Amino acid sequence: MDKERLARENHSEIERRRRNKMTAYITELSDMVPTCSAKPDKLTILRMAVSHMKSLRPSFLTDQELKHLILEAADGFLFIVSCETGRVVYVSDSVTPVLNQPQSEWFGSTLYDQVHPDDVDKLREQLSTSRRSFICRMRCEPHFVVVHCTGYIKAWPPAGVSLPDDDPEAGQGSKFCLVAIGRLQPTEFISRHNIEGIFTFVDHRCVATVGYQPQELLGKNIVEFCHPEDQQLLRDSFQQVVKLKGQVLSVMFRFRSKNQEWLWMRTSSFTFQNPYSDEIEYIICTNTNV
Amino acid sequence: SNPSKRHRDRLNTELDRLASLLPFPQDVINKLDKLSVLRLSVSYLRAKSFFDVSLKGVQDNCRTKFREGLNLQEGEFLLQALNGFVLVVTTDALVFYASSTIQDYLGFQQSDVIHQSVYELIHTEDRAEFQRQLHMERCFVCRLRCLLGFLAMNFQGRLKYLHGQNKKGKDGSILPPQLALFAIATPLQPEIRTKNFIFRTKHKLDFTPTGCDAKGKIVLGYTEAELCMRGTGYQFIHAADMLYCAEYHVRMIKTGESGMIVFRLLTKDNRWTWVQSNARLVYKNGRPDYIIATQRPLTDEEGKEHLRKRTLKLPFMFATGEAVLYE
DNA sequence: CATCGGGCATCGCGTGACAAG
DNA sequence: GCTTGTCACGCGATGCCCGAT
Ligand SMILES: O=C1Nc2ccccc2/C1=C1/Nc2ccccc2C1=O
Repeated sequence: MDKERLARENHSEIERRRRNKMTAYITELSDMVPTCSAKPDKLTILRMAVSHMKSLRPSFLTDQELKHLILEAADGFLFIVSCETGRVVYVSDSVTPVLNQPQSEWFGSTLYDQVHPDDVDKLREQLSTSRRSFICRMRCEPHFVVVHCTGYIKAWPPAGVSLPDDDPEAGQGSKFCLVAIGRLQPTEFISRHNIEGIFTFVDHRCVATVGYQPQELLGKNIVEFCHPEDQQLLRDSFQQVVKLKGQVLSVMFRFRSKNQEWLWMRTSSFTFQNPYSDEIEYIICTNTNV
Repeated sequence: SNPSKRHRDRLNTELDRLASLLPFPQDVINKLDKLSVLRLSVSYLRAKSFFDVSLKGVQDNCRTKFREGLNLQEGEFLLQALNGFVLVVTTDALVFYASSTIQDYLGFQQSDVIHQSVYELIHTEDRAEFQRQLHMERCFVCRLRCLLGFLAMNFQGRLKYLHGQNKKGKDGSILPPQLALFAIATPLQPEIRTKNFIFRTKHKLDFTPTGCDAKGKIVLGYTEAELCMRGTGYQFIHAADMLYCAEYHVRMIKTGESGMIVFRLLTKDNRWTWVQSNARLVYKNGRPDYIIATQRPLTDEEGKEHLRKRTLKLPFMFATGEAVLYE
């Protein structure tokens, strides 16, 4: 087939599909405007679409429509806090369907007062001095919920927003702010503990062994996961392995799995000695499903 | 003139009227074509029709003018805090909407993406998965065309009825709405000029760090004071490299030089970073005094290569995990 | 209550000029 | 200097409207 004839046929097909797309979009316009659906030609449909758009009417959506789309897609609530003091500069109404807290409990407050104390220091490392993403525990006896926060550091005050003289923000003088969204959310594994039993290193295999992620174990004491009957046995094992450096001590206990289910675990522990001072750096445990 | 010319001119005048009403800047409108004009008009009408059904403020006892101004941009604030972009896709795999920040992440103008086939922006090997999530919660990963190659992106969203789309039947009757994916798409996460970083650290004889230079503070993330209050260096070493490092520490004690070893250190971000280090004993009066380790960061790939080519087969050699460090 | 030819309007087809990449 | 695409235009086949049968 000569190339000129094939080119002409391709061009004719392109123009045909182009006209097809145009007529299909005109049909969609007829379906989208009031009294067209309730038959008109292309010109009448176009004029009625022009009138409808004129009545409806820069961004494609409004701020409220964009917020609606984002929240309908992935929940969350917006909060803008100061980097210096953590002062809550802004919090959206979405904090009520997320934390069961009114906007009053967050306004005039600080983010450190709204998170669990065990997170405060961590929070500081996320506020001092672009993108940010962390996980904390927010308030709601008191109750806490794990909240995943992701956002950014914006130079304050924001452009376009007017700051009146008699406004509570006029005297603050914050230079940067965190603008973020908060949302609600037969094998073995090795581990490293201190002399007290705190998980300082967790193998990734723990997920397949006890159902926990390594971050869920790190920092916690292993005895917290132990059955109260087996707790003194596990504690005496951790105490005796320190006195017998080099010797391997095995112990069976009941580990509380991710589903709050008891699993029989065999933990074999020994100590790591410094090649110079011969001091105990940590305790290496191999925890095996039974 | 002639009838064809006059009819085409009437059609083009109506098309220009439609183009002048599109909610886009004038520079975007002027570079549009007739097909794109009609497409974006249909898209705007469908979006307004959906929000006419789905949609409709700071608390009344907390109203200040500045907080009202922030409320009037809450949506853009959420969009900028997304670290990604919004994507609403219908059951017909048509992009019902994409937020502007898509241009920031893939290089596509939102005016060229809206009301187009979403598969045009996806890797073929991933397309079969995407429609699998198209047909309530959703959390998956797909690779999308990036004009800034491709980019792997995590999608988190839901399937919700896209109301007000006026899908008409064969009978001319209205059809019920179809499900649509409302999703937020973000990038993924796991060294630069610091490949040429050669930094030194001073240690006690038990490898307790007591000094660190500037490039060391930049690589490991600890201040010089923070690096010393966390015990010996074995608290920093990956559990897969502890016995390897201990053997080479014995070698250094028995020779004064450890040689080049490749092992993982824990940063202040609680991340693991590979280093090629060489610890040397410095003597005072013929008795050892302190260790001087001069090192170089490595990419994870060549670090894994060195670990694969380890001369000594030792326990926990191929173990992976996370760690913490306290004072 | 129709039916019937006028002349202009609608509309789909193919091709050519022209340009962005 | 090739490719894909946009826009206009010529051109008939029907569409609509409507006096005139
Ligand atoms: O080269 C290091 N840089 C560091 C920075 C912080 C903490 C430790 C180290 C290093 C060690 N090189 C070693 C070689 C053999 C045995 C132990 C060790 C170490 O602890």
